[PDB]
Amino acid sequence: KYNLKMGMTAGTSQNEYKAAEVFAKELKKRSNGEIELKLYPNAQLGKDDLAMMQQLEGGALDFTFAETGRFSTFFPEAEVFTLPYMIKDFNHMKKAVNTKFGKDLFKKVHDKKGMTVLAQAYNGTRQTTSNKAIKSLADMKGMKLRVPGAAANLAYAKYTEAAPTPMAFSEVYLALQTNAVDGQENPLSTIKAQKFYEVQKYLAMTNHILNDQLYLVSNITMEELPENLQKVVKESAEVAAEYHTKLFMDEEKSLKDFFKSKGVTITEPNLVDFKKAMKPFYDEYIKKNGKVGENAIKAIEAVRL
Ligand SMILES: CC(=O)N[C@H]1[C@H]([C@H](O)[C@H](O)CO)O[C@](O)(C(=O)O)C[C@@H]1O
Repeated sequence: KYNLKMGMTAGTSQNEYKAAEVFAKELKKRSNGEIELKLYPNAQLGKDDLAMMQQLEGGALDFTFAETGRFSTFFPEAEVFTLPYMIKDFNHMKKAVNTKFGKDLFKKVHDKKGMTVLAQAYNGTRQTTSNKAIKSLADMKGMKLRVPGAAANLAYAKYTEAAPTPMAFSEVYLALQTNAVDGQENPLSTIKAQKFYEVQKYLAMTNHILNDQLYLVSNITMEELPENLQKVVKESAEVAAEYHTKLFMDEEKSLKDFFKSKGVTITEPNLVDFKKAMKPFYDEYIKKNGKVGENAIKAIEAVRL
Protein backbone atom coordinates (compact mmCIF):
# COMPACT_ATOMS: atom_id res chain seq x y z
CA LYS A 1 0.00 0.00 0.00
CA TYR A 2 1.22 3.48 -0.92
CA ASN A 3 0.62 6.11 1.75
CA LEU A 4 1.19 9.46 0.05
CA LYS A 5 1.22 12.97 1.51
CA MET A 6 0.06 16.30 0.10
CA GLY A 7 0.94 19.65 1.64
CA MET A 8 -0.65 23.04 0.98
CA THR A 9 -0.80 26.58 2.37
CA ALA A 10 -4.58 26.82 1.96
CA GLY A 11 -6.83 26.01 4.91
CA THR A 12 -9.52 23.35 5.16
CA SER A 13 -12.20 25.97 4.47
CA GLN A 14 -10.80 26.87 1.05
CA ASN A 15 -11.56 25.47 -2.40
CA GLU A 16 -7.99 24.19 -2.77
CA TYR A 17 -8.54 21.78 0.11
CA LYS A 18 -11.97 20.70 -1.17
CA ALA A 19 -10.51 19.84 -4.57
CA ALA A 20 -7.60 18.06 -2.87
CA GLU A 21 -10.14 15.90 -1.05
CA VAL A 22 -11.58 14.90 -4.42
CA PHE A 23 -8.03 14.21 -5.60
CA ALA A 24 -7.41 11.87 -2.66
CA LYS A 25 -10.84 10.32 -3.22
CA GLU A 26 -10.14 9.62 -6.88
CA LEU A 27 -6.73 8.17 -6.01
CA LYS A 28 -8.13 5.65 -3.53
CA LYS A 29 -11.02 4.73 -5.83
CA ARG A 30 -9.05 4.22 -9.04
CA SER A 31 -6.26 2.33 -7.25
CA ASN A 32 -8.56 0.00 -5.29
CA GLY A 33 -7.14 1.22 -1.98
CA GLU A 34 -3.48 0.82 -2.90
CA ILE A 35 -3.02 4.59 -2.85
CA GLU A 36 -4.17 6.58 0.17
CA LEU A 37 -3.47 10.31 0.26
CA LYS A 38 -3.24 12.30 3.48
CA LEU A 39 -3.74 16.07 3.26
CA TYR A 40 -1.61 18.51 5.27
CA PRO A 41 -3.14 22.01 4.94
CA ASN A 42 -2.47 25.41 6.56
CA ALA A 43 1.23 25.09 5.66
CA GLN A 44 1.89 22.75 8.58
CA LEU A 45 4.76 21.13 6.67
CA GLY A 46 6.67 24.25 5.69
CA LYS A 47 6.75 28.04 5.55
CA ASP A 48 5.09 28.31 2.15
CA ASP A 49 4.69 26.81 -1.33
CA LEU A 50 8.41 27.29 -2.00
CA ALA A 51 9.30 25.15 1.02
CA MET A 52 6.89 22.38 0.04
CA MET A 53 8.00 22.40 -3.60
CA GLN A 54 11.55 21.84 -2.36
CA GLN A 55 10.25 18.87 -0.38
CA LEU A 56 8.93 17.32 -3.59
CA GLU A 57 12.39 17.43 -5.16
CA GLY A 58 13.82 15.42 -2.27
CA GLY A 59 10.90 13.02 -2.41
CA ALA A 60 9.94 13.73 1.20
CA LEU A 61 6.61 15.16 0.03
CA ASP A 62 4.53 13.57 -2.73
CA PHE A 63 2.09 16.30 -3.82
CA THR A 64 1.69 20.07 -3.50
CA PHE A 65 0.15 23.17 -5.10
CA ALA A 66 1.87 25.96 -7.05
CA GLU A 67 1.08 28.80 -9.42
CA THR A 68 2.90 28.72 -12.77
CA GLY A 69 4.38 32.16 -12.14
CA ARG A 70 5.76 30.89 -8.83
CA PHE A 71 8.37 28.98 -10.84
CA SER A 72 10.07 32.34 -11.41
CA THR A 73 11.99 31.64 -8.20
CA PHE A 74 13.84 28.89 -10.07
CA PHE A 75 13.35 30.07 -13.65
CA PRO A 76 13.18 33.92 -13.75
CA GLU A 77 11.57 34.00 -17.22
CA ALA A 78 8.50 32.23 -15.83
CA GLU A 79 7.51 35.47 -14.08
CA VAL A 80 5.63 36.49 -17.23
CA PHE A 81 2.83 34.14 -16.12
CA THR A 82 2.22 36.27 -13.02
CA LEU A 83 2.95 39.79 -14.28
CA PRO A 84 0.17 42.19 -13.18
CA TYR A 85 -2.63 42.52 -15.77
CA MET A 86 -0.80 40.18 -18.16
CA ILE A 87 -3.23 37.26 -18.04
CA LYS A 88 -6.76 38.23 -19.09
CA ASP A 89 -8.79 35.16 -18.10
CA PHE A 90 -8.37 31.44 -17.41
CA ASN A 91 -8.78 30.55 -21.08
CA HIS A 92 -5.86 32.88 -21.77
CA MET A 93 -3.95 31.20 -18.94
CA LYS A 94 -4.66 27.73 -20.33
CA LYS A 95 -3.33 28.75 -23.74
CA ALA A 96 -0.43 30.73 -22.25
CA VAL A 97 1.06 27.64 -20.60
CA ASN A 98 0.56 25.68 -23.82
CA THR A 99 2.82 27.97 -25.83
CA LYS A 100 6.30 26.66 -26.68
CA PHE A 101 7.53 28.84 -23.81
CA GLY A 102 5.03 27.33 -21.39
CA LYS A 103 5.71 23.77 -22.49
CA ASP A 104 9.46 24.33 -22.19
CA LEU A 105 8.97 25.65 -18.65
CA PHE A 106 7.12 22.56 -17.41
CA LYS A 107 9.75 20.45 -19.18
CA LYS A 108 12.50 22.29 -17.30
CA VAL A 109 10.61 21.92 -14.01
CA HIS A 110 10.59 18.18 -14.67
CA ASP A 111 14.24 17.90 -15.70
CA LYS A 112 15.84 20.30 -13.22
CA LYS A 113 13.47 20.60 -10.24
CA GLY A 114 12.21 17.02 -9.95
CA MET A 115 8.54 17.96 -10.21
CA THR A 116 5.92 16.89 -12.73
CA VAL A 117 2.93 19.06 -13.60
CA LEU A 118 -0.14 16.81 -13.57
CA ALA A 119 -2.97 19.29 -14.17
CA GLN A 120 -3.82 22.99 -14.20
CA ALA A 121 -6.77 24.57 -12.41
CA TYR A 122 -8.23 28.05 -12.02
CA ASN A 123 -7.52 29.50 -8.57
CA GLY A 124 -9.31 32.83 -8.87
CA THR A 125 -8.40 36.40 -9.79
CA ARG A 126 -6.92 38.57 -7.05
CA GLN A 127 -8.65 41.68 -5.72
CA THR A 128 -7.84 44.25 -3.03
CA THR A 129 -9.42 44.74 0.40
CA SER A 130 -8.86 47.65 2.78
CA ASN A 131 -10.19 49.53 5.80
CA LYS A 132 -10.59 52.59 3.58
CA ALA A 133 -12.33 52.93 0.21
CA ILE A 134 -10.24 52.52 -2.93
CA LYS A 135 -11.96 54.34 -5.80
CA SER A 136 -8.80 55.48 -7.59
CA LEU A 137 -5.07 54.71 -7.77
CA ALA A 138 -4.30 57.65 -5.47
CA ASP A 139 -6.27 56.10 -2.59
CA MET A 140 -3.75 53.27 -2.19
CA LYS A 141 -0.90 55.74 -1.55
CA GLY A 142 0.99 54.85 1.62
CA MET A 143 -1.38 52.12 2.76
CA LYS A 144 0.21 49.08 4.38
CA LEU A 145 -0.83 46.44 1.87
CA ARG A 146 -0.10 42.86 2.88
CA VAL A 147 1.35 40.73 0.09
CA PRO A 148 2.81 37.22 -0.16
CA GLY A 149 6.58 36.87 -0.56
CA ALA A 150 6.41 37.08 -4.35
CA ALA A 151 7.99 39.71 -6.61
CA ALA A 152 4.85 40.22 -8.70
CA ASN A 153 2.68 40.93 -5.65
CA LEU A 154 5.41 43.09 -4.10
CA ALA A 155 5.58 45.10 -7.32
CA TYR A 156 1.82 45.57 -7.40
CA ALA A 157 1.93 47.08 -3.91
CA LYS A 158 4.99 49.19 -4.69
CA TYR A 159 3.78 50.74 -7.96
CA THR A 160 0.37 51.55 -6.46
CA GLU A 161 2.33 53.66 -3.97
CA ALA A 162 1.25 51.29 -1.20
CA ALA A 163 3.71 50.01 1.41
CA PRO A 164 4.51 46.34 0.61
CA THR A 165 4.16 44.37 3.84
CA PRO A 166 5.18 40.73 3.24
CA MET A 167 3.99 38.15 5.78
CA ALA A 168 2.76 34.56 6.04
CA PHE A 169 -0.75 33.66 4.85
CA SER A 170 -1.73 32.27 8.26
CA GLU A 171 -0.92 35.58 9.95
CA VAL A 172 -3.07 37.72 7.64
CA TYR A 173 -6.37 37.74 9.57
CA LEU A 174 -4.85 38.89 12.87
CA ALA A 175 -2.82 41.55 11.08
CA LEU A 176 -5.99 42.91 9.49
CA GLN A 177 -7.93 42.63 12.75
CA THR A 178 -5.36 44.59 14.76
CA ASN A 179 -4.89 47.04 11.88
CA ALA A 180 -1.19 46.14 11.74
CA VAL A 181 -1.71 46.32 7.99
CA ASP A 182 -4.33 48.43 6.19
CA GLY A 183 -5.35 45.72 3.74
CA GLN A 184 -4.56 42.49 1.92
CA GLU A 185 -4.73 41.08 -1.60
CA ASN A 186 -6.36 37.81 -2.70
CA PRO A 187 -9.12 36.25 -4.87
CA LEU A 188 -12.76 36.56 -3.77
CA SER A 189 -12.95 32.86 -2.88
CA THR A 190 -9.98 33.17 -0.52
CA ILE A 191 -11.43 36.34 1.00
CA LYS A 192 -14.64 34.50 1.88
CA ALA A 193 -13.07 31.21 2.99
CA GLN A 194 -10.54 32.91 5.26
CA LYS A 195 -13.24 35.40 6.29
CA PHE A 196 -11.13 38.47 5.56
CA TYR A 197 -14.38 40.36 4.94
CA GLU A 198 -15.07 40.19 8.69
CA VAL A 199 -12.12 42.51 9.25
CA GLN A 200 -12.19 44.48 5.98
CA LYS A 201 -14.87 47.11 5.36
CA TYR A 202 -13.93 47.61 1.71
CA LEU A 203 -13.27 45.60 -1.44
CA ALA A 204 -11.77 46.94 -4.67
CA MET A 205 -12.20 44.99 -7.90
CA THR A 206 -8.61 45.50 -9.01
CA ASN A 207 -8.29 42.28 -11.05
CA HIS A 208 -4.51 42.66 -11.15
CA ILE A 209 -3.25 39.06 -10.94
CA LEU A 210 -4.89 35.82 -12.08
CA ASN A 211 -3.92 32.72 -10.11
CA ASP A 212 -3.82 29.25 -11.62
CA GLN A 213 -3.09 26.12 -9.59
CA LEU A 214 -0.76 23.32 -10.65
CA TYR A 215 -1.11 19.79 -9.29
CA LEU A 216 2.54 18.88 -8.72
CA VAL A 217 3.93 15.42 -8.01
CA SER A 218 7.42 14.41 -6.91
CA ASN A 219 9.49 12.68 -9.60
CA ILE A 220 10.74 10.30 -6.92
CA THR A 221 7.14 9.54 -5.95
CA MET A 222 6.17 8.68 -9.53
CA GLU A 223 9.29 6.50 -9.74
CA GLU A 224 8.17 4.54 -6.66
CA LEU A 225 4.80 3.73 -8.23
CA PRO A 226 3.94 1.02 -10.78
CA GLU A 227 3.34 2.40 -14.26
CA ASN A 228 -0.41 1.74 -14.10
CA LEU A 229 -0.65 3.62 -10.79
CA GLN A 230 1.22 6.55 -12.34
CA LYS A 231 -1.62 6.76 -14.85
CA VAL A 232 -4.10 6.67 -11.97
CA VAL A 233 -2.30 9.63 -10.38
CA LYS A 234 -2.40 11.59 -13.65
CA GLU A 235 -6.11 10.93 -14.25
CA SER A 236 -7.03 11.64 -10.62
CA ALA A 237 -5.38 15.06 -10.78
CA GLU A 238 -7.23 16.01 -13.97
CA VAL A 239 -10.55 15.11 -12.37
CA ALA A 240 -9.76 17.19 -9.29
CA ALA A 241 -8.50 20.10 -11.42
CA GLU A 242 -11.84 20.40 -13.22
CA TYR A 243 -13.68 20.32 -9.89
CA HIS A 244 -11.07 22.78 -8.60
CA THR A 245 -11.72 25.12 -11.53
CA LYS A 246 -15.52 24.93 -11.24
CA LEU A 247 -15.40 25.85 -7.54
CA PHE A 248 -13.70 29.21 -8.10
CA MET A 249 -15.78 29.93 -11.21
CA ASP A 250 -19.14 29.34 -9.52
CA GLU A 251 -18.29 31.47 -6.49
CA GLU A 252 -16.99 34.43 -8.52
CA LYS A 253 -20.46 34.57 -10.10
CA SER A 254 -22.18 35.52 -6.84
CA LEU A 255 -19.53 36.42 -4.25
CA LYS A 256 -19.88 40.17 -4.77
CA ASP A 257 -23.50 39.86 -3.65
CA PHE A 258 -22.43 37.91 -0.56
CA PHE A 259 -19.92 40.57 0.51
CA LYS A 260 -22.36 43.44 -0.04
CA SER A 261 -24.88 41.69 2.21
CA LYS A 262 -22.22 41.51 4.92
CA GLY A 263 -21.86 45.29 4.81
CA VAL A 264 -18.71 45.35 2.69
CA THR A 265 -18.53 48.30 0.30
CA ILE A 266 -17.40 47.16 -3.14
CA THR A 267 -15.65 49.70 -5.35
CA GLU A 268 -14.74 49.31 -9.02
CA PRO A 269 -11.96 51.84 -9.74
CA ASN A 270 -10.78 52.60 -13.27
CA LEU A 271 -7.98 50.15 -14.00
CA VAL A 272 -6.17 51.95 -16.83
CA ASP A 273 -4.25 53.87 -14.16
CA PHE A 274 -3.46 50.58 -12.44
CA LYS A 275 -2.26 48.94 -15.66
CA LYS A 276 -0.12 51.96 -16.56
CA ALA A 277 1.50 51.97 -13.12
CA MET A 278 2.74 48.40 -13.63
CA LYS A 279 4.87 49.34 -16.65
CA PRO A 280 8.15 49.80 -14.72
CA PHE A 281 7.83 46.20 -13.48
CA TYR A 282 7.49 45.07 -17.09
CA ASP A 283 10.67 47.02 -17.84
CA GLU A 284 12.13 45.32 -14.78
CA TYR A 285 11.23 41.87 -16.11
CA ILE A 286 12.57 42.64 -19.58
CA LYS A 287 15.88 44.04 -18.33
CA LYS A 288 16.39 40.95 -16.17
CA ASN A 289 15.44 38.34 -18.77
CA GLY A 290 16.47 40.11 -21.98
CA LYS A 291 15.23 38.83 -25.34
CA VAL A 292 13.90 35.70 -23.63
CA GLY A 293 11.57 37.90 -21.59
CA GLU A 294 10.58 40.03 -24.57
CA ASN A 295 9.67 37.02 -26.70
CA ALA A 296 7.82 35.39 -23.80
CA ILE A 297 5.59 38.44 -23.40
CA LYS A 298 4.84 38.58 -27.13
CA ALA A 299 4.05 34.85 -27.15
CA ILE A 300 1.57 35.11 -24.28
CA GLU A 301 0.08 38.38 -25.54
CA ALA A 302 -0.79 36.61 -28.80
CA VAL A 303 -3.14 34.06 -27.22
CA ARG A 304 -5.23 36.50 -25.19
CA LEU A 305 -8.28 36.54 -27.50
C1 LIG B 1 -0.19 27.47 -4.05
C2 LIG B 1 -0.05 28.54 -3.04
O1 LIG B 1 0.67 28.37 -2.05
N1 LIG B 1 -0.78 29.80 -3.23
C3 LIG B 1 -0.66 30.88 -2.23
C4 LIG B 1 -0.25 32.15 -2.97
C5 LIG B 1 1.04 32.09 -3.51
O2 LIG B 1 1.96 31.79 -2.49
C6 LIG B 1 1.39 33.46 -4.11
O3 LIG B 1 0.37 33.86 -4.90
C7 LIG B 1 2.64 33.36 -4.91
O4 LIG B 1 2.60 32.57 -6.05
O5 LIG B 1 -0.38 33.31 -2.03
C8 LIG B 1 -1.54 33.36 -1.16
O6 LIG B 1 -2.60 33.78 -1.95
C9 LIG B 1 -1.35 34.39 -0.13
O7 LIG B 1 -0.40 34.29 0.69
O8 LIG B 1 -2.12 35.39 -0.07
C10 LIG B 1 -1.92 32.10 -0.60
C11 LIG B 1 -1.90 30.99 -1.50
O9 LIG B 1 -2.20 29.76 -0.79
